[PDB]
Amino acid sequence: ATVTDMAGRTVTIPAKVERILLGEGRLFYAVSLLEGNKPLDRIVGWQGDFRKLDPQTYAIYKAKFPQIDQIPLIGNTSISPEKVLTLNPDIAIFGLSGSELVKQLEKAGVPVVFVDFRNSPLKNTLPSMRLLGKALHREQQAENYINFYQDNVDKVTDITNKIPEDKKPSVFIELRAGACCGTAGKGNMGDFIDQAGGNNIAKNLLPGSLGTVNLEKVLAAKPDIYIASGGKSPGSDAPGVVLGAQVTPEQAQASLQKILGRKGINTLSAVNTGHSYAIWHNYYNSPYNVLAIQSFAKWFYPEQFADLDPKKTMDSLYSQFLAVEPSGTYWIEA
Ligand SMILES: [Cl-]
Ligand code: NA
Repeated sequence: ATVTDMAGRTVTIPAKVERILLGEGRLFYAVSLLEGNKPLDRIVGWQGDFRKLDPQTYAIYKAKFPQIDQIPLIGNTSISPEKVLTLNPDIAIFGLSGSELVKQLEKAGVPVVFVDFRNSPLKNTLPSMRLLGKALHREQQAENYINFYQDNVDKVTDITNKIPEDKKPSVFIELRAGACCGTAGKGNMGDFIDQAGGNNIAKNLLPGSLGTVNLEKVLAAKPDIYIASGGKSPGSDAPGVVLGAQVTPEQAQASLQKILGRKGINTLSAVNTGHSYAIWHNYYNSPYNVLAIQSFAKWFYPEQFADLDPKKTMDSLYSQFLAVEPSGTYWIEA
């Protein structure tokens, strides 16, 4: 009847939950692990980020669940309402930031539950999933995913927790690489570099999980490994790495060569020797991020993780927890 969410708030959990509001649409990723073969049946409204900013994954779901388009889009605009109480929701899910709708929902006695996959994903990913298991009456499903997640993160931290600091390769990840050089320090994808045995150039070169750092000159740190994140669609014309549910290995590869073609970056040692990589950006706010930890690791220590196939982890994730087929490309090499 009560949970403590990742904001420390105490929240009563109604006995019946069938109408879920998503205050950030891409919280569908977390919900989708709990919902089995009926991923949309309980979403009565979401903020539009998932439909508009991950159109590739959305389209995969549309092809199988056409009713996805009628799920109302919460916003002020394109958006379909912004007075959610008329959806009579049982519960609402938000991510921690790093607001007004939340206070209004409290007044009406709607339980608002805060999760977090973005600020401190190492600390918060599994507590957020167990929290959602409790608040949405999917405890066994949450625990199932937690064991799958823990077992697949163990496959990595079993090896990289015993690696000396001098052997750790230096790593710079460029977030949203196309706008230079925004990154993550103590947190967000920094956690994934930490878990995967790497040394993040910006690990304390900024006091926070997300931020932007000085341009590519500070990449005279000669990182052993280069990593760019993006989730643009093919033919987008808008600059950025091209990854997602509808991207081919070749289409991903052509976008990475071009991002590695920019000035300065094409002088880095990791670029001209084949140590450059691209990762799906939505791993930065999603409990699927285990796939990015495993991808980082296999890149950082190839010989030591040569038995570890992240595509096989992903196939097993979809097989066990999701209603759609794995498609597209979410990481790529150079
Ligand atoms: Cl974003
Ligand atoms: Na999905």
